[PDB]
Amino acid sequence: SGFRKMAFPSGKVEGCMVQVTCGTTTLNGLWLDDTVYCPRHVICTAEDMLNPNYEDLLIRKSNHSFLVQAGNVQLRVIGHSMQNCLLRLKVDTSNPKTPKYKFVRIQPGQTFSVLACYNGSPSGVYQCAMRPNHTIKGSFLNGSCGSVGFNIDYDCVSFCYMHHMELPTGVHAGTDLEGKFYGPFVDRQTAQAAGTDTTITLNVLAWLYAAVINGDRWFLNRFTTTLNDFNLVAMKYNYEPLTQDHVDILGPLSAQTGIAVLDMCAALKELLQNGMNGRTILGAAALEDEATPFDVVRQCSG
Amino acid sequence: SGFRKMAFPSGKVEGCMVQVTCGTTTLNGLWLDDTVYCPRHVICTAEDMLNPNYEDLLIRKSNHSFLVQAGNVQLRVIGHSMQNCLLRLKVDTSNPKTPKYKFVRIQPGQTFSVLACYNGSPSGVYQCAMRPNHTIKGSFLNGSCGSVGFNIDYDCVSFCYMHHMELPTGVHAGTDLEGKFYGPFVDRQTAQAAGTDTTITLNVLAWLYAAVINGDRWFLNRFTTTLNDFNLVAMKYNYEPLTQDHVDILGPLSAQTGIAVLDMCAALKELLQNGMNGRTILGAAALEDEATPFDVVRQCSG
Repeated sequence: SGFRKMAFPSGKVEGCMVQVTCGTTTLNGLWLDDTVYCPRHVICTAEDMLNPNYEDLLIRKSNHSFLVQAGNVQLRVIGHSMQNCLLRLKVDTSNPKTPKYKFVRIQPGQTFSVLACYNGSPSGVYQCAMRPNHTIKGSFLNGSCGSVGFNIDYDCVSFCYMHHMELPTGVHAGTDLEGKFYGPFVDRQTAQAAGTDTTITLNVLAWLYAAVINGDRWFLNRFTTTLNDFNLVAMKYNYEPLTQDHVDILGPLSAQTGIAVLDMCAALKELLQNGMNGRTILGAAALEDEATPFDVVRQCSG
Repeated sequence: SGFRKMAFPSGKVEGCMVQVTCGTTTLNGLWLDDTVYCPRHVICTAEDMLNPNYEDLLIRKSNHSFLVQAGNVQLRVIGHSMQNCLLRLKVDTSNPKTPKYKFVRIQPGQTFSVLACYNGSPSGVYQCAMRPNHTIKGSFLNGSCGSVGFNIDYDCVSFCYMHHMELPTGVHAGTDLEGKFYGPFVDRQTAQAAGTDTTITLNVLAWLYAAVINGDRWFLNRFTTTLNDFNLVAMKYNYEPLTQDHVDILGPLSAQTGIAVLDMCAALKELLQNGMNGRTILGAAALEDEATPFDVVRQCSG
């Protein structure tokens, strides 16, 4: 078979995307039960962003100042409040399509699926990784704010991201579903910049294991390396250090291929020093680090 | 903003995935109205594949020999037939979730979204391109047969692919939604092999235009080239020739960037001859050819 960075089926989530208009500002909201979540900067305007005070700005609003639409239909907001960077709007209608869900704060290195919306209307789904610097390399045009990232385990939607801002770098930033920012970032149009983006080492190995499982194994070697000697190389190449813990995770994949994680590290070390020299791995002129061990295992067995 | 190869929201299609069991063989079926479509090899068994005769094999079956389930529920098949490589099973229940749809035969170079299923249950969505050799580089494990590829224009699902086989290469093959194979391929476990896989030239330019729109423009140059001189290079590098027609398509993108398609070709020619020399385009150590002009435009404006 093969390996493609896939996203979870977006159906369950499409049924929760609504639209939230406030003054001259429109974006996307997440409708679960009778609460509609969304970025709090929906109450701001252009020069508001220069330096918003959300306490002042919000005190000057009422339920009636938020127009929300589910499809063409109108929902009536009957309460508002602020949670960190999110607005929580109570509404009369509970959502019939509300799925078994929960809010989780994802960790850096971990991946999730993004459902890009515009005006409460889903545009497309793609998968991505929460970088070590806390940015996602996504695709978000204007109006995409309030779009959510998630994962589906069984029948249960774990929401983990809502979009807010685009950084000067052209890379993105947002919050968990409690309005807490991933990263140092704030919701102001100011000077903030992304930290340095290190390669997710553990993810690059998972993907190598994926390649081996798919016959692409030209990169292997007889050598091995101690955990230390490896990190000493990794760090030169802007790679995340490797812990005996990351190594443990890579267990089942080592067992499935009879390749020792420390042998695989040696493989990686050679690729890092000698370069990839034209050849391709799973069809890439470069090492993929947005696929996690869990991702690879659910896609690579018999 | 950015650029990510996205897939269409899979919701409308998830509501059509059912399961089709026949003897010791289970796979996925596409339920629209009261017809359930699926690969005809559902009636085969192991050594049947060595050299099936679907006329014989099917004559020995009846409606009662096909168990189909929508979720946990059971549908009752009340008619069967064969269309090229597809089985069409009439059933009592029309599908409540049936969307505005249609069947289209996609052209090579064009892209579509795949919804990977197993046992009538959607596993994940990803986008991919129909290669010039008529294979898709997908991710399909055993049980994924009958999974569909599609595109959504407005509110209308255009189905264009159903999965059947995995080639020795580890690359895949299937049919349009009339059971006609894309490519020379047949549904027999035999020696068939994929032709040579040329790079979708038009798609590689669209993506360069995408990169320019995203500030990644280090690859441009003052030079230009005649359509001819370009193809003469392209062909050396296993690239699809370029027609004045492909060029016309690239119009709006040339107009949006003030970069002439023939100038962009010159850019590409240098990349093809001089190599990419370490640097990355839109974050790739290699040229992406599974994003079409249409794909790029819907994701790259203001």
